[PDB]
Amino acid sequence: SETITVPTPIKQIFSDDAFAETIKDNLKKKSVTDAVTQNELNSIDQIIANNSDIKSVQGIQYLPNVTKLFLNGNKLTDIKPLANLKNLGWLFLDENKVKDLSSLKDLKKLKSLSLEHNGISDINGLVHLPQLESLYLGNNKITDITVLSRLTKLDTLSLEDNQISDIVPLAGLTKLQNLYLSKNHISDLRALAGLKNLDVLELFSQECLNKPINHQSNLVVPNTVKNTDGSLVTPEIISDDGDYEKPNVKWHLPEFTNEVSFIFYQPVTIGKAKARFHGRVTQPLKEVYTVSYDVDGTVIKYKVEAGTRITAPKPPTKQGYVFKGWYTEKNGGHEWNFNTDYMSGNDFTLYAVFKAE
Repeated sequence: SETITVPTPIKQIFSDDAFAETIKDNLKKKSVTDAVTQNELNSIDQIIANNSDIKSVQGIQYLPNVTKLFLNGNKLTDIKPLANLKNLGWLFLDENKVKDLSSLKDLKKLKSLSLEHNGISDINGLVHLPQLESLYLGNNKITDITVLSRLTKLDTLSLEDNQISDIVPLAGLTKLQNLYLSKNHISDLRALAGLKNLDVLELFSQECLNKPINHQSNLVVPNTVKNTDGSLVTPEIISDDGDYEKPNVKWHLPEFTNEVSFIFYQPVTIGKAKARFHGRVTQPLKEVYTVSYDVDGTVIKYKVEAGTRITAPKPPTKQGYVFKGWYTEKNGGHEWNFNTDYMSGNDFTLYAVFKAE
């Protein structure tokens, strides 16, 4: 059960020493040894216990009327004791390690939820809280916010300092008024174009990472940074002395380098909200050269990354002759060993050598 029928010492119900002291102070008792009644436990509407070294709230099940719980900055990992607090409307759990959200499933009066700095990546359990009005998820490990398209009553939402690139799930959340998206992986603002009720919008310090491409002396990278109307954002500064020739960023790279980048900056206005959309696009580069195989003057070419293993060709054949291997010159040089001789740091040709039977 989750009710007491006799006066019971606080510390017998609340075994975490810090949380027992919290309840002692809440009920204005002298000591955690003091006995309390269910009537007294029924009177608790709000608990404030931030920065209190609490490891477990076991015992809170006995507080059926609690509507507000402030537990930022503790050592919590499990919220199963909250599962049947059906009147909970405010739940603040910043700076804990609460990742299992299954026990929120039946908290259908919850309107404000805060879970910043909890190491969270999976937020699919929030599908059970479509009535949420304020949601704070800053400083986590989130990439997939698909579930938020169902949280259509949100007017206040923080997702800052995560790893999000796809914000299309926010496109239909027209009640949004305060929206915090700085320090993500956002390069494309089209999803925000229909958010007419914004008053506070933050979009600074995005970090966007392209898939690697091969280095070239005359490198061309498409600009992929898009404003709310789809137009391309002009770069603010380009690495390695490159330049912009819309829609492409271009570089002259005579020597290999394993990365180039550019920074963008765009003042944005969405409804009433003004923001600075800004960040960096990083382009990793692979060092790739070509091995050419020459059989009696006919050549086929393969691209291979420097310092990696080359796969041998099909052995050539020539009637009246025996193939003797691939050599570094047509009439001289030395034989290539594909298991030990990895790809050189430059283009080169190997030549088939034959011997008469």
